[PDB]
Amino acid sequence: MKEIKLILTDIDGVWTDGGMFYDQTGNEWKKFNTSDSAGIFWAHNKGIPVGILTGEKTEIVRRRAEKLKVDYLFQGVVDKLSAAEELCNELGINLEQVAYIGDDLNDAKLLKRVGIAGVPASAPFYIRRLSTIFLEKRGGEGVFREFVEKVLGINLEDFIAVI
Amino acid sequence: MKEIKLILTDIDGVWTDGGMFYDQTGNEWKKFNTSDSAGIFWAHNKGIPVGILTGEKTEIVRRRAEKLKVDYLFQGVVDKLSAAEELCNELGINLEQVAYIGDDLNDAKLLKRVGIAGVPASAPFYIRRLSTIFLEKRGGEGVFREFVEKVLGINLEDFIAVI
Amino acid sequence: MKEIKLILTDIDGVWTDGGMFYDQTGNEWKKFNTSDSAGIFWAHNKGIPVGILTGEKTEIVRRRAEKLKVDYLFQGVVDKLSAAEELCNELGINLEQVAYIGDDLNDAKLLKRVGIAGVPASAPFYIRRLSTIFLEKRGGEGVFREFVEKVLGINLEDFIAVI
Amino acid sequence: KEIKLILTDIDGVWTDGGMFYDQTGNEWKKFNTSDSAGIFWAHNKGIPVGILTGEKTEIVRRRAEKLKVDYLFQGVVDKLSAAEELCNELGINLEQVAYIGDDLNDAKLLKRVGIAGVPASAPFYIRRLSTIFLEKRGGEGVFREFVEKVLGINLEDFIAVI
Ligand SMILES: O=C(O)[C@]1(O)C[C@H](O)[C@@H](O)[C@H]([C@H](O)[C@H](O)CO)O1
Ligand SMILES: O=C(O)[C@]1(O)C[C@H](O)[C@@H](O)[C@H]([C@H](O)[C@H](O)CO)O1
Ligand SMILES: [Mg+2]
Ligand SMILES: [Mg+2]
Ligand SMILES: [Mg+2]
Ligand SMILES: [Mg+2]
Repeated sequence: MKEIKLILTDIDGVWTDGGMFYDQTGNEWKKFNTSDSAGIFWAHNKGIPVGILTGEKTEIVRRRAEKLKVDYLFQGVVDKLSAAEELCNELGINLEQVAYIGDDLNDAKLLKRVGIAGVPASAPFYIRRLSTIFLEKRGGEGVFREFVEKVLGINLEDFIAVI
Repeated sequence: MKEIKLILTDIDGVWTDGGMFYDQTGNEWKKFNTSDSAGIFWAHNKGIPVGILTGEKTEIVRRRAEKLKVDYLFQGVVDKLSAAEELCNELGINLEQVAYIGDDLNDAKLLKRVGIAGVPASAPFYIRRLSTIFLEKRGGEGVFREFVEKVLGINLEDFIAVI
Repeated sequence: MKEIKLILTDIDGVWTDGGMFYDQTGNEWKKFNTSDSAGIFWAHNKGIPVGILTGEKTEIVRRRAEKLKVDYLFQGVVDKLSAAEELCNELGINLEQVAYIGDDLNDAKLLKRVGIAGVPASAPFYIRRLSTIFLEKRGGEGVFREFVEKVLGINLEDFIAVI
Repeated sequence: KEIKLILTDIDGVWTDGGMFYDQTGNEWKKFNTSDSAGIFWAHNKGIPVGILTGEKTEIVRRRAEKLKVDYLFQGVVDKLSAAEELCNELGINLEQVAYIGDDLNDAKLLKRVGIAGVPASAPFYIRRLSTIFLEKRGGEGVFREFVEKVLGINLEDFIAVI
């Protein structure tokens, strides 16, 4: 598995199943999966930062990012590739050393430029085929955790060590 | 695929899995799927208006339609066939030039009259046999996206063009 | 199918997948499936009343029974067999003309005494084996509708006649 | 195997790991009524049930109360420690505890109890620690599955309680 210095992740359709709950009062919900917090745990255990790119902008994601101690949160992003290219510049790494997981049209250009691209099994076929690794899980099922554990080559030895 | 000039759609059981969330206070929820927003994207990409016809009337659907910039919204509809005729009559459009997706008893008369009828895989057998194209997805799983993409013949080159 | 004069149904695990959403403030949610309203439609189309029996007692179910025009709503029920018995006395019918659907321990006694017992596929095996008809669907998937349509022999003819 | 105490994780056991956030700082969990049958059988056989969770919410406190769970420990940092405390207090060994958990912070405890349960949904390196097979995933009534297996609940038990 190639060398990774940064893990970037989309939210809707990755950390969730794409679900957007609306009530009558203008409030909104997302459903996260606690399993994906272990994706953060593994990244941080390995000294690798995690950044969230999303084109939505919600208090929902702000609070979830905070809860998970995510290193970067970029909301209302319209150009995901530009966002990553710039974060890479500030870190002095290149796209070949980023792992990005996304599921939709707005992710495609970034998925095509990164060192390892991941797309959940639930995503449209034309995005899915941009994946450079196989992911079994659908969004909301812990696919971000699956992506991280693959990208970082997390194995049983690592598991024994942390416990 | 025949020429389509208007895409119409039901909400519950199509944009959702039929889920209706009630609380203790009289509030109400629906769970939408961000994937279906690509249905609108593609429609608008090909210059095709989208309309929602629903028998329910909620602030939920009003706000959702607004967020997705849906072109026509009709709520509290008792006669979906009449509502589609009236909209179509305004636009100069024939029911044969309409693609409509619905999932239950109240959608049947319209489904039998449109140029392309779609029904999610989750729908009662009586309704699903009215579908004139095959849809794999269930309500809430992005079946509206699926419907639009097939109706408009969205292919890999369309995908390559928009990114 | 035998002659049925009353359809009775549990809520949790039948009309829902057994899910109970709790927030931080003491509020509560259930998720109903709009599909199950067709169960009430078909029952009423055949001149058969529907009654809810549940051990829970919530505003949630109160609203749902109202929205669906359910004929009878009994909540906080500690003994479902008795509750069904007095309602049967009150209506001048007996248990053999009742169709009941339930999914758990508190339903067991009533299920053994009704003319047609239904249990969702999702239920424990010891309850499931009391079903007197096969139900394919799980609670929350529209299994109440499946039950009513099977109990009343709803066929394509019936569908064609009501659209 | 002879059991004196059933302990259980929450998220990913009593739920599918789902955490709902709204825009206002509120939070939800989805429980399954099926799992209350877990408490029912436990109490029926005179076995107490305790909840160990690393989270801390009103959500769980209210669910535990509603289900009349015997023990509740939230914001737990070290689940092994929490369980030993309870075992010492009860005058029992971990060998007489059946525990079900689903993730890293359950591993230590899972490897020490007499019967360890892990939902089908759990990551594989946790799942392999299970000492009995559980078919069900978190949130599908897997706590009930566990109790029923651990206590050997059979049809005769069902006939008796009905
Ligand atoms: O389940 C509901 O809340 C209900 O209002 C009940 C009503 O009996 C039924 O006709 C409608 C219809 O299924 C929806 O309006 C379609 O959107 O649904
Ligand atoms: O999960 C619940 O909150 C609970 O109240 C717990 C209770 O111990 C159980 O017996 C009931 C019963 O399963 C429901 O009432 C079914 O409607 O459910
Ligand atoms: Mg996305
Ligand atoms: Mg519908
Ligand atoms: Mg029930
Ligand atoms: Mg857990």
